[PDB]
Amino acid sequence: MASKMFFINDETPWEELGNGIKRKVMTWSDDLMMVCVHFDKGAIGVAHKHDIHDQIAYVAAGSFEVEIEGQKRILKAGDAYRAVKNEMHGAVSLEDNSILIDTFNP
Amino acid sequence: HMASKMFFINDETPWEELGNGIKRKVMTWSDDLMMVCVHFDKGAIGVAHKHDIHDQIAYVAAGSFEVEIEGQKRILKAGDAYRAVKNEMHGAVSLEDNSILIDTFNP
Amino acid sequence: GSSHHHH
Amino acid sequence: GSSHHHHH
Ligand code: NI
Ligand code: NI
Repeated sequence: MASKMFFINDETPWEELGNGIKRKVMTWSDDLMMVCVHFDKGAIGVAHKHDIHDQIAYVAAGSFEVEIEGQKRILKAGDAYRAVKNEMHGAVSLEDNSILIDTFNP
Repeated sequence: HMASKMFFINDETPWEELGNGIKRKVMTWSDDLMMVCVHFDKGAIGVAHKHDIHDQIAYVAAGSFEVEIEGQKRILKAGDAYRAVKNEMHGAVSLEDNSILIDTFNP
Repeated sequence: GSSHHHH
Repeated sequence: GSSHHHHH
């Protein structure tokens, strides 16, 4: 679909990803993309790295244990984390209805 | 001169007052990406402006806003977002206290 | 992203 | 940003 000027969350369905994770691609341009990622308690964002882009994610709701290149913090709503290209990063949700807003430059 | 953060912990980071009902926190950044929290009292105005060379995508973390981009206007609430690509005029008006936009852009 | 899925 | 301000 076309990118949105205005993303209205409650008008937009979830895309189910399996294993307690679902998402909404919110909007994007050539240079930026924003995605809402929703986690059940215990859902795991499997550790991975991106060769060619950076990622900053905002904790919109709930809480997570986030591990980045072997450093690990518990983050709650209002917090954020940075993973630059080639840094391994993953997240474990600590409660239902936990949400990360991921931003990156694809 | 302050180094960018791997982990931004909101309640450990003070606000930078900007005046006129607006305060912010630069949260973290890389060479390619930056994230800033902007907090508005009711009626505070993000004056309409544009960026020549970079895009912007903003998340409504809390509260609500009237957002106007290139003459189109919507009321956004927590969970919503908006896009303003380079050279697009955009501005916002807070509709309630403690309304927060998480701005992302390519610095 | 914060999960390992891409688009 | 969502406000007019720049960050030097
Ligand atoms: Ni990632
Ligand atoms: Ni702007």
